Amino acid sequence: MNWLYQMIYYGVRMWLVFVLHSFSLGSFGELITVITDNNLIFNVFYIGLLGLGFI
Amino acid sequence: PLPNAVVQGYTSVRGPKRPLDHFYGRTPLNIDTLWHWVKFPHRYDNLRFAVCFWAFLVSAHFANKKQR
Ligand SMILES: CCCCCCCCCCCCO[C@@H]1O[C@H](CO)[C@@H](O[C@H]2O[C@H](CO)[C@@H](O)[C@H](O)[C@H]2O)[C@H](O)[C@H]1O
Ligand SMILES: COCCOCCOCCOc1ccc(C(C)(C)CC(C)(C)C)cc1
Repeated sequence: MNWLYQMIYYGVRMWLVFVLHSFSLGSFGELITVITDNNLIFNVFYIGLLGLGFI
Repeated sequence: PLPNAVVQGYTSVRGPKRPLDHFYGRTPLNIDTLWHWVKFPHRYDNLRFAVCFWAFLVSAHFANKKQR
């Protein structure tokens, strides 16, 4: 039975990991966009077009 | 259509014209001889690029803040 438990646990773990990390990353991105859209001195490719994306 | 006097510029006798002065030892100064002193802007072009960028950006910043 612990095989079933571990399978369910790690499936739920992977689901939570993917979902929560994607949501948190997108949320930080959106907050940054809100900070920069209201301050167009910063609404620039401030890190770089490829630098941030590559990282 | 017009008499020869008007064309040649004189009725009877052609009058001598005083020639143009030259001012030896220096460049002529006329309305058309000014590019010797004033060329097209060539010294601060890259500064022009920078200042245009910064002007656009600062104007956009303050305009957006005012509008919001
Ligand atoms: C064609 C149908 C019938 C109509 C005929 C008449 C048409 C008239 C309109 C054209 C006028 C042209 O006018 C023209 O002006 C110039 C001024 O630069 C005159 O120019 C004249 O005076 C200048 C100085 O002022 C002299 O240095 C020059 O040697 C002499 O030519 C010409 O002599 C005249 O021909
Ligand atoms: C608003 O427009 C201003 C109109 O007035 C123009 C002012 O002109 C005065 C220019 O003064 C000088 C005088 C001498 C020179 C020299 C002879 C030094 C230039 C040189 C060495 C390139 C020939 C340059 C500028």
